[PDB]
Amino acid sequence: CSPGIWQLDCTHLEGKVILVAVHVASGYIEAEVIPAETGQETAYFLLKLAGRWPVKTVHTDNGSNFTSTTVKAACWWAGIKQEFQSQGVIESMNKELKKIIGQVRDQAEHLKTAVQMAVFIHNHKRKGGIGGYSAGERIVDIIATDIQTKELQKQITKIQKFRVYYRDSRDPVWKGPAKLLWKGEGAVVIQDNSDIKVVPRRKAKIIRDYGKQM
Amino acid sequence: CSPGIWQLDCTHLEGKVILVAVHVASGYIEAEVIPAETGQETAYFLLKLAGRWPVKTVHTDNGSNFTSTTVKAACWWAGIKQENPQSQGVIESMNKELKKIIGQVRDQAEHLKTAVQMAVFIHNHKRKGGIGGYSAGERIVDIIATDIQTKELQKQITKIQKFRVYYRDSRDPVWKGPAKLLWKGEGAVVIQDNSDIKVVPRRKAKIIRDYGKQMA
Ligand SMILES: Cc1nc2ccccc2c(-c2ccc3c(c2)CCCO3)c1[C@H](OC(C)(C)C)C(=O)O
Ligand SMILES: Cc1nc2ccccc2c(-c2ccc3c(c2)CCCO3)c1[C@H](OC(C)(C)C)C(=O)O
Repeated sequence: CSPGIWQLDCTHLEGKVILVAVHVASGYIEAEVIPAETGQETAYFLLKLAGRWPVKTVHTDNGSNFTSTTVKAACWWAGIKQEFQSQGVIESMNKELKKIIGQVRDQAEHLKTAVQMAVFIHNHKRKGGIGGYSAGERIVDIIATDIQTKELQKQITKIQKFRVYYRDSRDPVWKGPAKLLWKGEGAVVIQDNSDIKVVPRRKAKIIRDYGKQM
Repeated sequence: CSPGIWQLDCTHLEGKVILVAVHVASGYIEAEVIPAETGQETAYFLLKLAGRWPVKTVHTDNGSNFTSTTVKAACWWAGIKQENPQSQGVIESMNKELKKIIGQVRDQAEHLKTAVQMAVFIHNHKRKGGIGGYSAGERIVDIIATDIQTKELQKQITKIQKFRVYYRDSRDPVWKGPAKLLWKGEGAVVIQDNSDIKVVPRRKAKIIRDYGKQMA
C-alpha cells in the first residue's frame, strides 16, 4: 500500500538546478545536482534511482519533466508508472536540507558536495534522544517486512485458494469448503468464514491440484 | 564486520572508465560512470555511496584516487576507512561480467553510459534465479536488516551486562559469586554463572545496577 511510492522535488539553485527523491515513508533522499535541467537529463538519475530501490510509482509536482518524452520512456523500462500541507512541509524538509546545505555551505566550496552531504545528513539522522526510529532505518525495515510479506502472502495465496471440505460429526451433509488454519496427520484446524472449527483428519477432506496463469 | 565493508572497482572501456561500487556480501552494485576520472570525482560518488548506505570500509591494494588525498578525507568525514582471496578474484570477474551484460544492453540502448546504468539495474533487480536470494539486491536489505536487529540486541547485551545480581540459594548459606542476568522473569530471575546456566526466585535475589553516573 504505502511502499514503492516516492516523491521528487525540483530545486531551483544558485548555479545549477538539482532534483531530490524520497519514499515519503523512507525519508531517504538521493538528490543529484543537474549540469543542465532537461527532461532528458532527469531520466539517467531515475535510472540509477530505480536500481537502489524499486519504486512502483512517483507522484510528480511538475508537468514538464513528465511531458518530456524521455521521462516516460524510462518509467516503462523500469515499470515505474508516472502518477498525475504535508508536501509543503516535505518541501520544508527539502528546505531543511537546503538549510543543511547552508549549515555546510561555509564548510564546502562546491555546492554539489554540500547537497550530497546534506543527503548523508537526513540519512542516518536521529531525532532528539535517538530512540531508534532511525531516519537511516528509513523504510528499510518496511522493505524487509514487504519481502517477508511477499513470502508469507505466497504461502498464504496457496492456502487462500485451496478448499478443504469437512463433514459435521453425525451429519450426512458435509460442510462447504473453507480456508484451513492448521494441518496435522492426526487432526486439522480450519476456519469457515462464518465460524472457525477443528476436525479429525479421518473426518477431513482436501483438494490437492489446480494450475493456471502459466 | 563484513556488511560494513564494500568493494569498489573501475575498469576503462573505450578509454572512458566507469566507477563501480558493489556491497560485497549482497553483491548489490551501484556504479557511476564519471565524465572525467579524478580523485575528487571518485569522492563524490563515494559521498553518494555513504548516503545510500553506511559502508564501514573499502579496499584497494593501490588506487590512484586512493593515493589522492581528497578521497581519503571524505572517508574520514564519513568515518568509513580505506584499506577470502577467492571472492576478490571473483570481483574482477564480476567487473567483467557486467560488461558482458552490457554488450547485450548496447544493441538495445542508444548511449552506452545510459546503457550501463540499466545493466546494473538489471543485475541488482535480477533474481540470479533467486538462488543466492530471491533478488541479490534483496540480499542486501536483509543483511542490513539482520544487522539492525543485531545492533539493538547487541546493545541489549550492553545494557544487560551492566546489571549486577546475587543469589540467596538457601538463606543460611552465603552466596559464592556475582551473577550476570540472562533474563528477567517476574517473581523470578534468569542468570548465568559463566561456569553454570541457572534460574531462581525473585525474592532470593536482589538486583543492583552496576552503573555510577551513567548518561543512560
Ligand atoms: C537521448 C534520449 N532521448 C529520448 C527521446 C525520447 C524518448 C526517450 C529518450 C531517451 C530514453 C529515455 C528513457 C529511457 C531510455 C531512453 C532507454 C531505456 C531506459 O529509459 C534517451 C536516452 O537518453 C537519456 C537516458 C539521457 C534520457 C538515450 O537514448 O540514452
Ligand atoms: C574540492 C574539494 N577539494 C578538496 C581538497 C582537499 C581535501 C578535500 C577536498 C574536498 C572535500 C572532499 C571530501 C569531503 C569534503 C571536502 C567535505 C566534507 C565531506 O567530505 C573537496 C570537495 O569537492 C569534491 C567532493 C568534488 C572533492 C568540496 O566540495 O569541498
